[PDB]
Amino acid sequence: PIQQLPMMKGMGKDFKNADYIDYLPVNMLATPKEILNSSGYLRSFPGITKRYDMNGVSRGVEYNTAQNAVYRVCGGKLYKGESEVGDVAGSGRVSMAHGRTSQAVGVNGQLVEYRYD
Amino acid sequence: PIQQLPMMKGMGKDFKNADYIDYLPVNMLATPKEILNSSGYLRSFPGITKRYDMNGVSRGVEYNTAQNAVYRVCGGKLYKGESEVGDVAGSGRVSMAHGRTSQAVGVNGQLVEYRYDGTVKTVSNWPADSGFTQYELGSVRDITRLRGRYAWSKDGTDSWFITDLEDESHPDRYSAQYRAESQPDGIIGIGTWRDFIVCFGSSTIEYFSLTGATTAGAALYVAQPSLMVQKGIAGTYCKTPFADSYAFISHPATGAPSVYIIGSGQASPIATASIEKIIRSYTAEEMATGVMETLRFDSHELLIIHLPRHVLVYDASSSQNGPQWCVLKTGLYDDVYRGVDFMYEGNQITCGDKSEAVVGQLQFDISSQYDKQQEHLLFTPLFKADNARCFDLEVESSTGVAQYADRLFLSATTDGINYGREQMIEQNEPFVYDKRVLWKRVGRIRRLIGFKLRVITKSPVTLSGCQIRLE
Amino acid sequence: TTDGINYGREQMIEQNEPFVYDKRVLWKRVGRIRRLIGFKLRVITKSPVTLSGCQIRLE
Amino acid sequence: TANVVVSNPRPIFTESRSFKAVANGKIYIGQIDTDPVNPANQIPVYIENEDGSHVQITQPLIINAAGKIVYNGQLVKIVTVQGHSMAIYDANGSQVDYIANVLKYDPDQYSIEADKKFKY
Amino acid sequence: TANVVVSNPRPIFTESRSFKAVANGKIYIGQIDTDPVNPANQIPVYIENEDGSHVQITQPLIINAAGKIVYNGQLVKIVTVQGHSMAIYDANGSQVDYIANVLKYDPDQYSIEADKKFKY
Amino acid sequence: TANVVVSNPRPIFTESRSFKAVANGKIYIGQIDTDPVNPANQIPVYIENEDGSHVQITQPLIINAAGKIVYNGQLVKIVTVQGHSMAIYDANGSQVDYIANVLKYDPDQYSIEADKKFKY
Amino acid sequence: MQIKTKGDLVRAALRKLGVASDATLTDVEPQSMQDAVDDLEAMMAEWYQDGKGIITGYVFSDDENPPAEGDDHGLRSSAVSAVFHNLACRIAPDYALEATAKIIATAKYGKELLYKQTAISRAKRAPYPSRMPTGSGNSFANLNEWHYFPGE
Amino acid sequence: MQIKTKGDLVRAALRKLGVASDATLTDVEPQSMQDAVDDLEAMMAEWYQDGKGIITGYVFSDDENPPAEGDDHGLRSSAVSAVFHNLACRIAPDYALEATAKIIATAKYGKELLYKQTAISRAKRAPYPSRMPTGSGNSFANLNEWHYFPGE
Amino acid sequence: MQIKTKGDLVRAALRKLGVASDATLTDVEPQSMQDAVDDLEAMMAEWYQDGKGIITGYVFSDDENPPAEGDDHGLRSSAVSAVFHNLACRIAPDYALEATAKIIATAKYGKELLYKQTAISRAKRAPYPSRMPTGSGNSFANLNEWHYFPGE
Repeated sequence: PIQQLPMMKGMGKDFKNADYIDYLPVNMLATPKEILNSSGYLRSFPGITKRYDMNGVSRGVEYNTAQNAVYRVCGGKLYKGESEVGDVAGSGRVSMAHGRTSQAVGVNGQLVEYRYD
Repeated sequence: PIQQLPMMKGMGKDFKNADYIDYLPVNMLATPKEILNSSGYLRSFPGITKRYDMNGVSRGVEYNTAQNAVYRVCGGKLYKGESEVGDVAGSGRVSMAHGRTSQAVGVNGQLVEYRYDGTVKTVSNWPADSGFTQYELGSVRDITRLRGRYAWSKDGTDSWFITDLEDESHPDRYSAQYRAESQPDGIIGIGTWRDFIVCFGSSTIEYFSLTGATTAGAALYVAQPSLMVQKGIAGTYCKTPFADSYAFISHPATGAPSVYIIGSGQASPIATASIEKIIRSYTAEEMATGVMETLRFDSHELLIIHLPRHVLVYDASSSQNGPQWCVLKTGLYDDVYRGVDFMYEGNQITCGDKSEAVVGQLQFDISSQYDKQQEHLLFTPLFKADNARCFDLEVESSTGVAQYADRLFLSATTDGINYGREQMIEQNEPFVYDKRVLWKRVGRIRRLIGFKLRVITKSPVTLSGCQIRLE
Repeated sequence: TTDGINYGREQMIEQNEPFVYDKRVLWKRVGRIRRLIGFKLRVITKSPVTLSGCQIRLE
Repeated sequence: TANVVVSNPRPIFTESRSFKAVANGKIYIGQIDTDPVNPANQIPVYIENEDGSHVQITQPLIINAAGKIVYNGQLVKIVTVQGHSMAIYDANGSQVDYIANVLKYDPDQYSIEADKKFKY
Repeated sequence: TANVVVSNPRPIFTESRSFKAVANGKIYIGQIDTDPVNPANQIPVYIENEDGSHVQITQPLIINAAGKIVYNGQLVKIVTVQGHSMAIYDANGSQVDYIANVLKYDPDQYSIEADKKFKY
Repeated sequence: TANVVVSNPRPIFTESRSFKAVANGKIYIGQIDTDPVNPANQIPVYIENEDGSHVQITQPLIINAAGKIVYNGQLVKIVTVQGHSMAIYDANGSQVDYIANVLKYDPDQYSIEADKKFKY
Repeated sequence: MQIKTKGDLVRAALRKLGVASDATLTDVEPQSMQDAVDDLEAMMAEWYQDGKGIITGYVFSDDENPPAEGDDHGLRSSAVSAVFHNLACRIAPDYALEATAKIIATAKYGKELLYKQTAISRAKRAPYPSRMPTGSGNSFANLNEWHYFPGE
Repeated sequence: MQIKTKGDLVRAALRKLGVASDATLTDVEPQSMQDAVDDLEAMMAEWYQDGKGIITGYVFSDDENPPAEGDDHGLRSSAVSAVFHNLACRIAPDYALEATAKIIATAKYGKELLYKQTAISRAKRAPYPSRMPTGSGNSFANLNEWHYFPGE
Repeated sequence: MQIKTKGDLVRAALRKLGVASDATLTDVEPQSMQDAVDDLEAMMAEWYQDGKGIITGYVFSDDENPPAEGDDHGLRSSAVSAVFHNLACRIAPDYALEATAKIIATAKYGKELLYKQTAISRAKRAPYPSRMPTGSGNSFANLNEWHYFPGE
């Protein structure tokens, strides 16, 4: 007898309250696809390669559809793509939005708009 | 025991990252029909044979219903059917539209209208002598026609202008400009769905309908936000009217691009993971230059997408098990398909070209493109058959119409990447209608196996009922 | 593991190989299942891991 | 300094699975990634004689009992104008081999090549 | 002007002391003038499929009963960079051959320096 | 991602009409367009070592049972400064093969001519 | 015979099994062929019990010459069928196979036919015992005083 | 007879097996023809045990002739059916087939009829022993006589 | 031979079982190698009952030499097939497998053939009893006063 064991989600007990819990896969994504007698495989989450050098830990990201670019708030600066565009105060996660004339960042209880000019 | 091997859609491994990708039939279309123990076959794409010689490679095509004829822009000239009826500037793809009075072409940031009386006009502001408004007309990106009005899109500024009712060469007298404005930017494309002007930005699609307002200065279009689709298109020609709405290729502004179709206020993906990877292999450039179009014949409702290095055809009529994509190519070495801008006229499908100044007419009797033989492929999904010792690989091939007893290179792979020796088997022969294409002694499956079944012909290839004897 | 909490002895099996496209990741002799059984299947690597079709002969 | 190295120019043709010469087999060569048995896919073949006269011959190249090509019972050197796809059939008719892309360059007659490619 | 010689594809590797193929033999391909047995001195080796894609394979290539390279029992076409060293070993580890530079075996050694130093 | 098919560069000399090696055969190398069996027509031959060191060897080259040339019971590579003519005789003295010109030109004298006309 | 080497014998055995032949699209990797040649050598050595078994003319390969495949087996024209049918039967278990009934019957027939002539040769009668009189009707022996057979 | 070549014998065998015939729509593959010709040669050499087996008239090829198929087999008219039936039985397992009961029975009958005349020929009675008188009723006829049979 | 070590025997046995062979695209786990070598040692000591069983020339690995694998078995060329077939049968149960019919038949045949020559050698006849006269025909003995056979 041949038996197939599901691998997308394991099972076990929690040794604190003796409750049944689901063991979730670590760093693996399950792709549903009939390959061969399987109906789905599992692929490692794609890796990370260094691309740039920001100023600090990332505090926000947004996709500007006016300038057609990616704005990152990392450390104390603000980058449109790769090049610094402005300066951002504070040290926490910030809110981001953008419009026709300016990319606005909500930081330190202030709505600070950086225009493209 | 006998096992039937599907051929419409194979499996394989991509050695760039050792992933599981799909193998799509090349120059083959899956026709679903119960023939015999099959419920479907595969047929070669109709061949292209020369019809006309033109000034250059095609740049745009439309079916002028006002003149009930196919208008085509090949090179720098313009054609109403066959005869030249104008000249066009530039060299890139041009937009096309038409009305009762003229045939309009969007080119070089201009809306150039070739009237049927022989006068070439260009959309521009009303003269300052008028008591009429002056609008800030930028560069024209895409144009469309609706209710006897040309609607064109300003370049990259969210704004679109409609022409005047009784003077088509100028914007409206009092209210010609409109905006999407539920967005930061994007007027990438414009179309007309049923009576709604549909404005495709990046990360939004907006619908406008006639207000019926009569007073001077009142808006002649109102956005219907109940039908907004929250997804954009990658380029200006990345959308075409498919079933009852548009099919488009989404923009990088909303995640990884893929092929969608508008539902009713929502978009439903059509591309599978493999097509998604093929699209992801291109940058934002070489994706904004993609050209989508549609074709329809013998119930085949094909959506064709041309990219710089691929031509993907999605058959909507034969997608009962999931999306059915196939690859079209010219030559023996994955060179991009040469046909482009298909339009049905009279009782024939005529197509432009990409590399020569020719126009072909899509013959169904042959499969050769301008007297050049074509490579047809049909992959079988991998399966695990440890120690199987296969025998009697049979295919029911529709024979009879051919110029030479063309053969078929059959081969097998064991890892999904590299394929073994190729054996030539006669798959067809002139004026014989009972052939039994068959290879008696296939090998022994160690762990996995897959089959390739490549055909190079000047004649149609029709294959069905692939079967093996697995013992 | 026989209880789902504490896992047993770990065995190292080759799951990949450079430019080898046919590997057959397979362990021949698992033990006898007393009451329960679960498997861990951990990989530490610098390369993509693709796994499917976990099967086992139970007799 | 060394200028040339002694070597056997005559090619040999053996079976794909056993160390036996293909006796009385046939060779077809034509356009790359095609079927060379088709005269619509075939390309011309020229015997390069002892001086390099390049006399054209018919397509099916006959293999000796020794695994070498002959014409009129004499060993010949065969050249072609470009890379090709080759199909070798046994004496019975069984397809011994099929190679979609073959290209090895003629190593002799360099004088003419250099004369053309250099500037005097 | 036929400058391409019609020759034997799928080369044949034969025993050095007897006229028999090196069945189940090993070929190591490495950098010029260094031993390719060590994995540090090896260079990428590809196989050309029908579609033209080059897929890299593991270094010790297997020689079958006919003396030709095989991948999974199937004859393949192997390619690599222009200059390489070959070490052909037998089944039991015996050294069949060691070619330090394969380029130093072309019959026309003069053309190398000629085409390198004379102006075009 | 490659440009040269992996091949076996070492020459092997089989018989002309039947598939077998020239066991205990003779190779004679001489002046172009002449019979090299005459010591008057004979030219010199060097064993080009792996590092490139050249030693002079006597002309009649012995071919072992595997069809390969050996001097000290080991496979060797033979080179000549000029173009030559190659005659291969079997172990019964029959002429297996003859080539009057092996590169269809003489690289020695052509070197002087090329240095005197072609631009540097 | 076209089957002239140990590898030719192995190829014929595999073709009879249906595992691999010249027509198949998948072939056995040469380690499998080397294993089959080792099986053939072991079987032939077990048959030929150091000169007291089945005599065939088979030439056992020497380890100095490296490849066993490529060595001529030395069998007569009439032993090849028996040897390779028995080889197919013997190496069927490697591939999770069982040789078919016709192959087994042919293997039995071939082995028996192989031993037939050697059995006819080995069927010999021992000399007269040492205690057997020669007879007075032999004249020569009586006159030479050789009245009893030597024996042994 | 319309079957005068080894290829014709092989084609008849395949047609009987249902592998390659115009009764079906299959054509003969050259690989099948070559393998079946090799099998026929091996089977005939096994039968004809260098003169001490089944005598049929089959003509064994030589290495000098490149294509084995295309030569006359040399068999008499009454041996062809047995030859090709047994060939079909032998080469059936290559395609994972098993020759049907009619083919097996006809092969048995054909081989028996093949050896019938050889059996009648070989059923010979050995001469009288070396120690046997020829009788007194013989010498008077042949005044020379000998008193005892020679033997051997 | 190409089977010259205990590891060669074990690899041959596992290939026969279909556990670890290139035709299966698997390879030997070192634990399985150790277990099979231990099984081979126990089986061989059981066959060779300290000289009163089957004699094969097998060299038992002494304790001191650390890796028992890698040493020559010392068998003659005619015992290897029997040894590894019987080893495959012995070590099949570890994997909840069962050696197939051909493997079992070859194991039996090999064991019998292994003991054949020892049985022929041990079929000796006892000397005459101590109470048997030598007879007066043995004139030399009856003249040297040897009237009865010694015995024992």
